[PDB]
Amino acid sequence: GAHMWEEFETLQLYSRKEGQRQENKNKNRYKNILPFDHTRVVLHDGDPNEPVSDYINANIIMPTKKSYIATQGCLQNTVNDFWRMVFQENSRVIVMTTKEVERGKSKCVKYWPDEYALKEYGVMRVRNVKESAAHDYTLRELKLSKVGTERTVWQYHFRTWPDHGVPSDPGGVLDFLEEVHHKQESIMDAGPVVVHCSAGIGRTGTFIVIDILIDIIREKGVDCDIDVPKTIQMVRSQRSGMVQTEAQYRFIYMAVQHYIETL
Repeated sequence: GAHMWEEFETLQLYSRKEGQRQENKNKNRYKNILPFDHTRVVLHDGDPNEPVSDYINANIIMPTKKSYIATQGCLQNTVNDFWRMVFQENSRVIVMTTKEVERGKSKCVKYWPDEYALKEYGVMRVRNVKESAAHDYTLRELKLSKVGTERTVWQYHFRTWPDHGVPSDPGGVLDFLEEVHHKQESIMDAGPVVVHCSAGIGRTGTFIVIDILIDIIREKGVDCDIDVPKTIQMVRSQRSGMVQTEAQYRFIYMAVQHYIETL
């Protein structure tokens, strides 16, 4: 049941106070794309010299088992906070859906070391022990520990998303999601899968909604009830505006239809 019955325009509020505070202004990539308070990731154990050390522009997405953190690409001044998030939440898989720079605009500040290098990002130590190139993505095997605890964090960095619109077919996204799914399931009690793009809502929302629907089909089979608008509204209750364009909406149905056809 991956048929489109409703048009995107039918898809059409909760507090965002923390994101709005003056102390947090420079932690947002876009002035008006902010995390809801009720699902934001709250960062603990911050530097006690910092009056505000609990904020990152990120939300937990729980499909309503696997959960996600939807976030923006790092800014130079949020790279440390991003690694505090990944550590604290026990995340073991990161899905990066952008290049660092697209059409000459930054979309994410490099927050991982080169292959066979290590860097410390604030209190977090990150070692890149191996990269693997695939046609549609690079996988980086990262080892994360707290400088004062090591665990492997696998970063799947999608390569092939066009700088304009969406991929004209979903094969690359589905191969990538399938590897993500198996890696997450390979790691006992891994935490939420981190997904990001520039703002953390368009590409990030498209990937998370496709993964959620594909996971339903895993549990329930190809004839299960699917409701894409309801699933989008459900994720939108947890971070504002997820799935931004009509092309991304049509791409979601195309991807789930192709997934069904592999079964």
